[PDB]
Amino acid sequence: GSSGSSGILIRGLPGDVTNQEVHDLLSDYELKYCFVDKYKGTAFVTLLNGEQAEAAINTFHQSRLRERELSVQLQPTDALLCSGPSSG
Repeated sequence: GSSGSSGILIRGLPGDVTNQEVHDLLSDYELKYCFVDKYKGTAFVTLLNGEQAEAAINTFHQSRLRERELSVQLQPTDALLCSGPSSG
């Protein structure tokens, strides 16, 4: 199969970041799950397939909002921080 995932991660959100903001941003694809966490300042969204996720991340990535740099990347492996070798 492909090497990726649908889940996404957005870092660096505005003080007025609301669910409506994320919904409108991805109002072109199928939003199976919508999550917005102002506390930390990030937003997690789960799309249907990986194609829609890549397109959203590609555009959302290296993007800017209100004179600010936005960081976006594919969701981690169960949001589990681990330290170790990759391979070999």
